[PDB]
Amino acid sequence: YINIIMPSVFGTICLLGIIGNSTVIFAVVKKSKLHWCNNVPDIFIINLSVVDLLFLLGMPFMIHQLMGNGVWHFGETMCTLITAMDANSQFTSTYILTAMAIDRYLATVHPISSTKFRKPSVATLVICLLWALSFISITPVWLYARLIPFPGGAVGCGIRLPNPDTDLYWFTLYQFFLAFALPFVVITAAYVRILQRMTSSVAPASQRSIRLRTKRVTRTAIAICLVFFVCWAPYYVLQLTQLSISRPTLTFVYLYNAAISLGYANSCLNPFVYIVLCETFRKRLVLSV
Amino acid sequence: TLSAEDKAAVERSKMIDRNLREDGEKAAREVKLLLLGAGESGKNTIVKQMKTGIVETHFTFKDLHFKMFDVGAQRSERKKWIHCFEGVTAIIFCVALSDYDLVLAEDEEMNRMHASMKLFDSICNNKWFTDTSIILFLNKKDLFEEKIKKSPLTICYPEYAGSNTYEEAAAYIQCQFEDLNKRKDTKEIYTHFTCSTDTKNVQFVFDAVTDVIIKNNLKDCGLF
Amino acid sequence: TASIAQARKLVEQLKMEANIDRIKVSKAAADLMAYCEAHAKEDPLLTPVPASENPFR
Amino acid sequence: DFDMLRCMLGRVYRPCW
Amino acid sequence: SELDQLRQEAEQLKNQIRDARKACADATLSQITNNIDPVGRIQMRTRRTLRGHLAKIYAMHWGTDSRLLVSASQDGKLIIWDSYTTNKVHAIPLRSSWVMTCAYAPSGNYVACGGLDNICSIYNLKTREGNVRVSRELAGHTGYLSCCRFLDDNQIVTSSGDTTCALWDIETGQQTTTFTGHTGDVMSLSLAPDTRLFVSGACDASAKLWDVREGMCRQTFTGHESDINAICFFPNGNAFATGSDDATCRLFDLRADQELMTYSHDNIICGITSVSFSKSGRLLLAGYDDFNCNVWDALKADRAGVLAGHDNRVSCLGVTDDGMAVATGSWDSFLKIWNGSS
Amino acid sequence: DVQLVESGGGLVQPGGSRKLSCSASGFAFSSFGMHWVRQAPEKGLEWVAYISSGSGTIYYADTVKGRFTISRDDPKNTLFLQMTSLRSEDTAMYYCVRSIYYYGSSPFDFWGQGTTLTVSDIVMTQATSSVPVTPGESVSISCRSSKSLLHSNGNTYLYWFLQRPGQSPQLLIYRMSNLASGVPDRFSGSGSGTAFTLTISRLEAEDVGVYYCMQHLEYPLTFGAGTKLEL
Repeated sequence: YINIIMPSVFGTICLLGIIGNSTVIFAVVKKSKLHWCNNVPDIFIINLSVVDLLFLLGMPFMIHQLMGNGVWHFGETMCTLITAMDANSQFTSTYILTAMAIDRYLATVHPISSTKFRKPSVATLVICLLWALSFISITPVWLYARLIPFPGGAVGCGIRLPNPDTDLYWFTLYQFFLAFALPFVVITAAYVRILQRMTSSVAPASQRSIRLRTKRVTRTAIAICLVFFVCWAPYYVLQLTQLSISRPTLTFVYLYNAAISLGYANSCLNPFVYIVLCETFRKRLVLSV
Repeated sequence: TLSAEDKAAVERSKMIDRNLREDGEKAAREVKLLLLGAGESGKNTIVKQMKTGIVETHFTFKDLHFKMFDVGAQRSERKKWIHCFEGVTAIIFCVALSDYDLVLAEDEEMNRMHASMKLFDSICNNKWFTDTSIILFLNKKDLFEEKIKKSPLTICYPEYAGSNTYEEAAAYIQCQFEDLNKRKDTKEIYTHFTCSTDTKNVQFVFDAVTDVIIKNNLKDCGLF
Repeated sequence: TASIAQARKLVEQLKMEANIDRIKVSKAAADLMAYCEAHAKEDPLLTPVPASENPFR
Repeated sequence: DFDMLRCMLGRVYRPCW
Repeated sequence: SELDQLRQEAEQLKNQIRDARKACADATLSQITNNIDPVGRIQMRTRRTLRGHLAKIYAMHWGTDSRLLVSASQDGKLIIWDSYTTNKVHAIPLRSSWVMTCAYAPSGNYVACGGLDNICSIYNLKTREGNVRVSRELAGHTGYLSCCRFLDDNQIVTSSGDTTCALWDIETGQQTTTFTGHTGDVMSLSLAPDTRLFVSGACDASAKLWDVREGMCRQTFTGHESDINAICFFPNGNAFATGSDDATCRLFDLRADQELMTYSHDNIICGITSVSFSKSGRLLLAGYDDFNCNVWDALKADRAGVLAGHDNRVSCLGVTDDGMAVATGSWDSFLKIWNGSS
Repeated sequence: DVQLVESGGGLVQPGGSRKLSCSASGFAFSSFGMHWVRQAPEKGLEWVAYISSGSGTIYYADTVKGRFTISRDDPKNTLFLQMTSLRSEDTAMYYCVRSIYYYGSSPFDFWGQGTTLTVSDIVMTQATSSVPVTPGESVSISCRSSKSLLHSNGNTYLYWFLQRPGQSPQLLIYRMSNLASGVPDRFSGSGSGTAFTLTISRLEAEDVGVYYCMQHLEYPLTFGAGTKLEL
């Protein structure tokens, strides 16, 4: 049952995530009438779907050494490329998600002063700069992505640090900080400030429109922060825990593979948060159907 | 496969595109206000505090530029040009509080307050303004307080069963206009009590427009 | 005396419109049909031209 | 169907110590 | 007494006109054109897409060379397009952005526009300074300008929401002739090919034939149930078609002085914004609020094709003088060029 | 009124540097592409450099590329030609020429008076250097090109310029058939392929001068030798 349960989770997440991300890309492109987007929110949302799609397209090329015979079949040349490719996609999606939450903070807490620099040109420059920062952040990943000789005739793609006794700590902490710790604090801080400043002083809170606006935005800000935490906290909780662990057991291995699947589920759930919780997008999508 | 003159014509076309893009970005940062209301409703007094066929007024308040459009002189059929204002930031509707016991000069039988309510609901519930917020101005506050002592509000509203005081009569009139909102989910009505000497009318519009700007940002960003 | 002045103007206009010469509809319909038949060949939208002669390839 | 007791670092393996 | 007597005489004259029209209605256009073969399915493709307007487009007009066209949008810009290469020849910033109509002079040296400002502005395209400048501002209408058409470089006929049409002398800037008789806002006008007569459609659901030189209404055409929004002359100048809010297009004959055909469908329930004929007059093209343009067989009252390429209301359309292409503008801020293929 | 005034010319030493300025008034300078065209003493017109509207595109003649720099100042309506390593070949009268490019426009319509600088490829052929003429008699001037000036878009990019003695060149015919604004209808341009003819019906005294044919099919822009009409 273990040999069928694990592939099913990855197979369902990859297919469902590809469907969700393709829907967002298709709708935003159609909204742009096959032209460069003139909307800053549309620039961020379509780039996030692309990186999420890239993160899910490359999922089967990274997990085939975990579900079969535990053998890497792509050689050393593809071992370094794919491992850096998977690391780049996760960081870029997180950075675009953090940039998208900061962009929403500016459009709400600074509705007047932010119109000077919330331009489609600046949005494209920021998103291109996010890819540049992602390549730098995955530098230790591709510098040490080498084949690892397991006992027996099987080998697998992995990270071979020059000083595994001592270099194992900074490698985990720097990835924990840049991809889980720092972005979650910024994203959570951005949305709590939005909920505290989503209405003007004179807005008629007694009116049903203001109450309906507060309720809908509140549950969207919670869903964004909750999906990111749930899909990435266990992955980095186990990342820090295994530092003390020397000989993992079957229960830890099963948990770790589940945590890997949850990380991919973030790129599957991100498009559906926008599809379901955005009334304007959802209504427009239903019309085409 | 262009010629030398064709290439320079394409270069001219792209220079025009550069200036059209610049103008559109400048136009997106501006606030467009459709100023409506009946005659002698204090609508002209609003323009005097915020200094052909359509009168356009521009003023800047706290790093924000407002475009106020007056269509009072357009005596033609409103439905033939009301759709030209689909996309304005908000609508400013002026209502004279003191015009509750008065009647129309021409009709001589229709109450002036009911005329404002009839016009307010045909604008608020209009198909072109489904999600357009309304900045509702209730003018002539000081005159209303003087008239309420002599003429009871029951002349205009027979169903009114409250005290003959400004603090209760004005609130009843404020709720009557807000109760005409046929779509209480896609739009909000910002109600302000102005006067002939008030200096917070422009400040109120800035606050109300800021809320509209935030609401539109939330929709575009996908939060709403 | 605005209504009485307007009434005379409207009646006078209708007299002019009632004294014009009208041909039969079949005569009028034939001319519309004849004009289309004569100009049918030189109508690009009705009969599309070859792409070589089309300025909007 | 293998000895899935290998150490991991991220989404790829690492040599056990 | 006297007023009551006069209004009874108007009813008698209207009955006399109705009986006279019924006398000459021996047959129907549908019966006459029943024998001819249908035009089949008319398929057109979007050859060009004119991008650059950032608001709703309300008017467009082709030049007489069938290559240049001007488009009016409420972003405050009057744009002249090279439809062959999609190049923007000129971009005219408008003093009032609430423009509702635009015209192209048959010489090509001037364009006109006008809207809610009640002003018809004449713009000179051929200047020694190399820029487009306003040459005249035609004032005098007390309502919004809904349509305008040049007769030459010095004469232009405009319609307004004040229920009147005006003929202007551009050099002096004064309306030489005023056309009164509509009881509702005039929404469109169309010059005859010889520019001696023009027809106008108003919100009183009636169309009037005007004598440009004499300055009086010659014929009145009724039948629509709501406001007429579009009007266009037949190529020979002996007929015209109207487009109204009652979701119908109707063809009227000047010599018959009565309606000849109605172009309606059950699925069509929206208003009609613009109408135009092909070069031969066999095809009647109409723009609608349902975001589509329907091609009608003018002789047989059959829908020949559909131009469905706009995401918002099709507000304007025009067919070139050589009949080679048809341009459609829309509230989605785009213009498209259409023609068929062999 | 439209005016282009050049300055900065004068006697310079060989190998030196000189700066030419062109002051524009009476027209929308930023909307026009600008050209420099020089004329050596007792010689024909020679195109030097071109800067488009918005400074996006710049072209130079090969004889001057690398030493001359063309620049414009749109706010001040000034055109510049920085010249370095001046040789005796650069001794010419330099003209400031405006040209605007859109569908149906007339480039090279206005020329400046020009400034004299003294230093101490489609071929356009005008074989007939001089033509004896009399008033009231029809005159035809022929021009030839090595390459066909007819483009696939239908245009034949051939231009005619008249330089009356002591005056700047004046545009007569643009794109081989169209009559420039302000030019009498007696001038007519006809041609096909590589051969072109300018016909002057009812010749008058003001028509006396040297006629040049220029091609605008591609850069560098080249002029003919020039056909001179004398009484």
